[PDB]
Amino acid sequence: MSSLSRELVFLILQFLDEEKFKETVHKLEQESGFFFNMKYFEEKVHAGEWDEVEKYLSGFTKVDDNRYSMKIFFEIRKQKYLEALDRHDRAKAVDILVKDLKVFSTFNEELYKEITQLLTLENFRENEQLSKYGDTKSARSIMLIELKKLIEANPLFREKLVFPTLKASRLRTLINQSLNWQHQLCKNPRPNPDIKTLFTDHTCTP
Amino acid sequence: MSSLSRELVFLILQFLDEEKFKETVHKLEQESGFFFNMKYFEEKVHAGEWDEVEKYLSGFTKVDDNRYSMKIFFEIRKQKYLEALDRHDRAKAVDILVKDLKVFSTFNEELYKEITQLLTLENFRENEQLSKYGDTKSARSIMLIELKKLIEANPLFREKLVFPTLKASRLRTLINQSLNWQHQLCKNPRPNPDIKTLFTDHTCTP
Amino acid sequence: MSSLSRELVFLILQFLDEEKFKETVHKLEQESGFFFNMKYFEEKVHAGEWDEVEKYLSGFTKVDDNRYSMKIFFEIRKQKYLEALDRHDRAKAVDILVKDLKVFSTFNEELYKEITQLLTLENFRENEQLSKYGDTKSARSIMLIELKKLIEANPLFREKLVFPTLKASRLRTLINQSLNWQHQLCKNPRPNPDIKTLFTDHTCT
Amino acid sequence: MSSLSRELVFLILQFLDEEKFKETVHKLEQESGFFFNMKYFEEKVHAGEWDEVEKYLSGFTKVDDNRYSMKIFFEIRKQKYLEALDRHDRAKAVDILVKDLKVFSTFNEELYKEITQLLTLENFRENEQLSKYGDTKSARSIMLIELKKLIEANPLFREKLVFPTLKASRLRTLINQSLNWQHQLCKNPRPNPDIKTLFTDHTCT
Amino acid sequence: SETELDLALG
Amino acid sequence: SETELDLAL
Amino acid sequence: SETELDLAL
Amino acid sequence: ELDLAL
Ligand SMILES: [Zn+2]
Ligand SMILES: [Zn+2]
Ligand SMILES: [Zn+2]
Ligand SMILES: [Zn+2]
Repeated sequence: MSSLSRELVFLILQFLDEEKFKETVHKLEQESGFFFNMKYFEEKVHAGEWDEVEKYLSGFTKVDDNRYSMKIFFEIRKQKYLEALDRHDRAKAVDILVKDLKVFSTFNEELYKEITQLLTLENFRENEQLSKYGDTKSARSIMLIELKKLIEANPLFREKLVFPTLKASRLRTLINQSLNWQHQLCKNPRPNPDIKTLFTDHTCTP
Repeated sequence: MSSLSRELVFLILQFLDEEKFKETVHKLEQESGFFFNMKYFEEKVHAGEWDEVEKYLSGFTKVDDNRYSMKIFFEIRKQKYLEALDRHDRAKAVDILVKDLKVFSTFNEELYKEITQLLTLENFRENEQLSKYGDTKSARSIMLIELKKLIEANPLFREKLVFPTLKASRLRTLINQSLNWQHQLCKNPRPNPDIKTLFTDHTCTP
Repeated sequence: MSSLSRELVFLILQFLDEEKFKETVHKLEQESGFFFNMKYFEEKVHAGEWDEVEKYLSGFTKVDDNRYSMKIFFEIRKQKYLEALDRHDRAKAVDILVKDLKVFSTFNEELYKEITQLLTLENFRENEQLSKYGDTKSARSIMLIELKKLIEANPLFREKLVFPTLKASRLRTLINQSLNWQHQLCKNPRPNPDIKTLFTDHTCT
Repeated sequence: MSSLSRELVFLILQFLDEEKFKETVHKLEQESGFFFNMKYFEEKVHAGEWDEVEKYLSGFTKVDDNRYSMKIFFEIRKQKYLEALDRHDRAKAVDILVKDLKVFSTFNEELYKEITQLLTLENFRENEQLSKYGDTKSARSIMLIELKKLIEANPLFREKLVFPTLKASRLRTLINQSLNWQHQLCKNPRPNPDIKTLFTDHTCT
Repeated sequence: SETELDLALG
Repeated sequence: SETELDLAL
Repeated sequence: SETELDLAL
Repeated sequence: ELDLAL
């Protein structure tokens, strides 16, 4: 049952972390969707790596799955947009507005319009709701605090936020047991026994 | 018999491929540097995903590690450059020329200059060496055949190109053996012993 | 009769036009603001030379001088903006929206917002007020017709649209007379003298 | 001959300047090609308005007319290119290199190649010949002094650089004479003739 | 008829 | 409870 | 048909 | 003088 195969993925995650293959760890987290790594998420948000942030999230929830996950994406894309305005790249800002933020217009027509009109301001802090924003470093941090709460309350993350606690190198330990079980079905071995590979079962002679 | 860690990575690679975690497979190939996946490499080259191609390669070699790998990177960045010219994105063509192609000027001065001067042509096919060039589809295919040979000859790739061949799901088979070894140390069993987890050893008690 | 200077500009305009100094003519029309040249205006509007159109207009009226001149500018900058959207140059469209169209917000705040929101549409013809638009060539022509009426009714252009009518080279004709006045005073004359220059008066000796 | 009429252009230039139509003056200088205004030229070069600089020049000479004028354009376009590099706008820099500087390649390939390769440097001040270029402002000024000399030596400009000197309002003075010549032909003159227009000759009765 | 002096998307 | 799940500036 | 480490077009 | 260079 997957209640097993799922555990195996966690063992592999631990192995990967111990061998320090960092990028592989998070791709496996993402593609399996078994464990959401906050520490990693925060790190990418602070770095403003938005493409990776959305890619990583997409392993866990889609934009419209529920109100929590919908605010999560909305907050992320909003910040993406504001930073584009702040670096005065209006071509990119409109691209974000059309590709990323349009999905939210259907249920908030008015908000989308309000966000659109930020394009025409000298500085979006002229908007009274945004009057408090500085600086990119600080805005991200404030937003992140919000994101953590949203994720922690989101039902779709509910069993995914705490890594199981295991002895070191559990997968290596299990593998070693398989060699013991292989050998304990053997014939007349000395207590050597010479193990050639993990790829095919061991035997003593031949 | 030599490296447990190394052998275990292959089992995980097989498992990952069977569970169809595609991206994780190739990050692990890359970060472990144990197996270079030709099929994957060709696929990414044809698609012209250059950032990823260089990223994957970087798990096995740096640009200047040897003349083979140096030719490999040179060819790739050359093609990158030509495609930029061909879509008339001269801003990008110059960016490639400065960031990616400048490293090759040290060993070859005049060639870098000659490549630089392609910018000023109506069409780089006006250069007689490049008169043979396109389409893009075809140039990629031509260059790929060459790259394949360069990789196959490169000392850093030469022993990494062949996947071991295993029964399907060898890792899953091994995992099961560990459960059998765990249980055989039970005094003594449940009638059909029940295994709750992979995380800590199973034992039998009423 | 009223301004020597104003009349003299008209003579110079005619001279310049005859000598085919095209650009000089229209800079003088613009800078003097004595004559607004419709034919030129239409030509420039059709060509979409918007920078020059606004520059030429600027010799006559400012954007907020009156509701006529206000609509004229609004129409032009609106059209400028739509053409940018139509060629999918959103960088330019936003730039126009901020630099050119923001001034009209003071009046219709909501309209400015509506025009702003056109950015997010696949095709601005999805807006039902703009549903009849396209292509560029046609929109310009339709708009030109409207512009002409607006200009013709605008108080600041209203007495400026008709060129006085003169014999060819009236300026050259007058110049000739100044030489006749100069020579008729010299004593004692030759029958047919040579003109030394226009820079200083001729006499004989 | 027209050398007289050519003088008329000069009278008009003075008039235009006195009525403070500045842009019209320089359009007339350009299109007539009779007078090259150094002060204006310098002013535009210092401002880096390259489009207008080349436009004003195009009224006087083309790029290939002679080695003087060819060096003039080359210097202008070089500085244009360097400034583009200096603001790290490589898109524009290459655009300049192909549109503007390519014409000079035919005559000297090697310099064109060397100029091309400046694209790839951290700072073009890495080139030893340009190592001394320390400001946009300073380079322009240095280059400007060079241009003045090239222009003054250019055979096509050589008689075009000094404005003739006239009493104020020479054209207004002449116009006045034309009115005296008109009235002196009047049978029944009133000693105070009231002149209705410059558009058709005056008469009395 | 009186011209349209209004400012709108028309 | 308190997290506001509503979208705005 | 043998080693080509040729760095050129 | 009339030479074309940097
Ligand atoms: Zn054994
Ligand atoms: Zn048991
Ligand atoms: Zn005389
Ligand atoms: Zn009289």
